[PDB]
Amino acid sequence: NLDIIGKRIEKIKQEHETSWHYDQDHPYKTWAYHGSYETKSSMVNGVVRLLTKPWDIIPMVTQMAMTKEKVDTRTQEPKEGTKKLMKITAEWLWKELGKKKTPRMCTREEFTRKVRSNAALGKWKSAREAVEDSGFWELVDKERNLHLEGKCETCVYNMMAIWYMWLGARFLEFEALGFLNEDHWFSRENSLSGVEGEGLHKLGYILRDVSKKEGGAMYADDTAGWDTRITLEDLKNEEMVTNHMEGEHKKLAEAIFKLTYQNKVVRVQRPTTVMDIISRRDQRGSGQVVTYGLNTFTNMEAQLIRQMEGEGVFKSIQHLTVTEEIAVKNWLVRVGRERLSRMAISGDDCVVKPLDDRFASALTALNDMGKVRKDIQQWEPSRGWNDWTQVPFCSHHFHELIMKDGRVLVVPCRNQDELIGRARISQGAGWSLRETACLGKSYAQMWSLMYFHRRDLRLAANAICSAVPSHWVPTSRTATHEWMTTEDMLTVWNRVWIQENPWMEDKTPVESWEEIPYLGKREDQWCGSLIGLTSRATWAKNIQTAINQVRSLIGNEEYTDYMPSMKRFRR
Ligand SMILES: CN(C[C@H]1CCOC1)c1ncncc1Cl
Ligand SMILES: [Zn+2]
Ligand SMILES: [Zn+2]
Repeated sequence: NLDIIGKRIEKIKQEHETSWHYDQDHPYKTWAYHGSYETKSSMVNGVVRLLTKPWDIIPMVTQMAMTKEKVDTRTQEPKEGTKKLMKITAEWLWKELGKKKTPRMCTREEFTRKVRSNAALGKWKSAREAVEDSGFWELVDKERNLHLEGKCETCVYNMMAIWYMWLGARFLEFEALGFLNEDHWFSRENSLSGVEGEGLHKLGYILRDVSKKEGGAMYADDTAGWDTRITLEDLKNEEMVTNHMEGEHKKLAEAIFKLTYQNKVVRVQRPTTVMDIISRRDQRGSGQVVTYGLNTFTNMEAQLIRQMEGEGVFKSIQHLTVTEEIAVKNWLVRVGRERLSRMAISGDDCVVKPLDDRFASALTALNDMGKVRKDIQQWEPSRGWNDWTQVPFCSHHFHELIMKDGRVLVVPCRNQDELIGRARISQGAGWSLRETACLGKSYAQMWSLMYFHRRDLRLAANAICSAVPSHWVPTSRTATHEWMTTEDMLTVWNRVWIQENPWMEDKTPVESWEEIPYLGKREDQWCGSLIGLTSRATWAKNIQTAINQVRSLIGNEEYTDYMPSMKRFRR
């Protein structure tokens, strides 16, 4: 414990020896308190807002732009029967994920490029500058050699609930564990339940394939605060990925797991403004990308065990008999792969089509692993879905949409207020008119690619692309983002929905936007369309005037009129 975290703790004190204090009114019960010292929002995208005027009076849109507790909780230790189930399943799952993959270290050369290309990776101002400074790498080397020693000095978390770390520590995590993401361990092809790198244009088709299997309802239970419910028992089954490694990699990964994952150290600001230094062994404390993969892994494990429980593979979680152990092992070997194919899992989010509806009341292992369901009483059976087009997954639902030529699109969808409200927000300071416009164009092209079937979004997308210089490149400060390009959007649509779509047998390209269908007028309204409203009609008829207002603000640039791509706006 204190041997592992002390050096980190001791070092911080020294740098604040003048302002150190062991305050006795510290709000922590579950976290460990060590000492303190002295220290001390969303903007609106005007391009998108000026081109979505009817939404200026919709509170669901406008409120999205205005504006820890659950981190201080503790999950009890699972029973010995649960721990056995988890260890057997995790051992078998790492082996399956490893069959066609080789663990390997990621490199400085890999890390530098990602940073020189902008990406989330929690002396030098920007991190781009540090990656160019040898001094930094001298620091990294120092820490690396310390990790090989089984010790840690500078790998400390900063709460705000995302925990940032110094770039060097992010590198050491990426060096040891980046392979999980960089080499697509949680791809569908590889992991069977996973959907990493799939894209929102494929999730619908994947849920439809799971629906084709014989079984009961589709279950999509959320977990209440998943990250907070990760047990030390979970952080150790995740560690068993090191079993598949060798050489320096195994030691570096064992150190990431041992030191920065199974014994965290965090500096939290408390206005009461001091910087508390607290610690704890459990919960999820890693980079957002390694968090995704280890969330997917532990979720896959939990859902296979809930499936085992519904099939009566084991009678009770209190203790596993020797014959039960063998029975669990034989199940995994005989049907594990089939059972993984019955699930779509994205980090803490899942959809399971079990063998039958006994799964709905198989709750003892799930509750005892601490994966308590959100908004339903602990022992109340899960509500299942009878139609794959109603199932929630990754903040979306999916429609089946028949083109005028008979070909079948499976399209992603969500409440339109949520889509418009997110596009009206830009996170960052010092944004020029030009980069605000290019962010608006990134939303517009995403809408043309993913949400073309929504009347308001195809119209607003065409208006924004008409209002922003044709050659300005779409930007995003931080899945498959095919909308991030200056290529013609009809050409990308044909590539994503027809040519590269493995569920479309006939590869006949689409020649214009009017060949591409919409949802039913009533379905469109149900998912939040303003069609029918006087406000939306004035907006559509006078769109050229809104486009011209934004063109006048940006100035005398080369624009294209994309409005005649629609039927109505043709002369
Ligand atoms: C006004 N209507 C039809 C009515 C009847 C049911 O929905 C509203 C439109 N329908 C489709 N696209 C654009 C428009 Cl505005
Ligand atoms: Zn360290
Ligand atoms: Zn919908």
